[PDB]
Amino acid sequence: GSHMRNVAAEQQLRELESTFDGRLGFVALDTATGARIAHRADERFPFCSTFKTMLSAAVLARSAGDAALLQRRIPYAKRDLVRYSPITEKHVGAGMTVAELCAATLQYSDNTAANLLIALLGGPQAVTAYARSIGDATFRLDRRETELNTAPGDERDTTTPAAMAASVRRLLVGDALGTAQRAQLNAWMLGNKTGDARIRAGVPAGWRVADKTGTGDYGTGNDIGVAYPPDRAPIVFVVYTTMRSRNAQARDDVIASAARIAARAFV
Repeated sequence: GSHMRNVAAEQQLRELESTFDGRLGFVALDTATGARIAHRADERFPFCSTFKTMLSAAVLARSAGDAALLQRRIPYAKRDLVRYSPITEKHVGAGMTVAELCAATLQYSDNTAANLLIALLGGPQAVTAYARSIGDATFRLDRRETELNTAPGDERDTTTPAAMAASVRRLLVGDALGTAQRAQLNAWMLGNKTGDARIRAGVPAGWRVADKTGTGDYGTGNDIGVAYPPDRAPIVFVVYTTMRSRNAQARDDVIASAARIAARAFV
């Protein structure tokens, strides 16, 4: 890639933002060189379900020091379910293992799974403390599902594109987790089912993508992750978007277009 391509990409992100009534927060990192393409990198955005990556990392970190944490089965009843639990609703009673809950929350964005894992760790303060432990002093999880998602300069349940990009890089590509835990987190996110129209839609079909989406009111549309091209270094993608109108729908097309801008600039 080149400096001039990265500068041009940043201009294209400004132009993309001008096409809708909202804000675009974006960071892409080419791990070959540390080159960054950024837009509103240090502004806060509501993270919505993208926090589930940090949550699952925190669980994996706990598992490194515990016997068989990932195999613990956590029982719950139908009356413990919160809104949007497509996987956990199928296993009420005996429940699901911690590993299965991580998979459910990452791949389907399952909210009961998230809340079960938040409780396991000791609450939202524990997830935030985990973030601090990996060098992220920007991320703040204040609430649980589904309150954190009702999304405005309310700094609760926000992070910045830059903070989240550094965290995603350290977790999925770097050494924030042990070698084996990194492989597991990647494996789960590479199987995400909710992101086909977002980062995945903006990069070549021949790239592997590990991603986690977030969606909320004010047309909040997010996607974070790493793309793995076949014969080059991984590229980190962090996309946050939110709109001025509370009624607005999220914009998959915008998210895909932002990822495409960086993909073309780095390839």
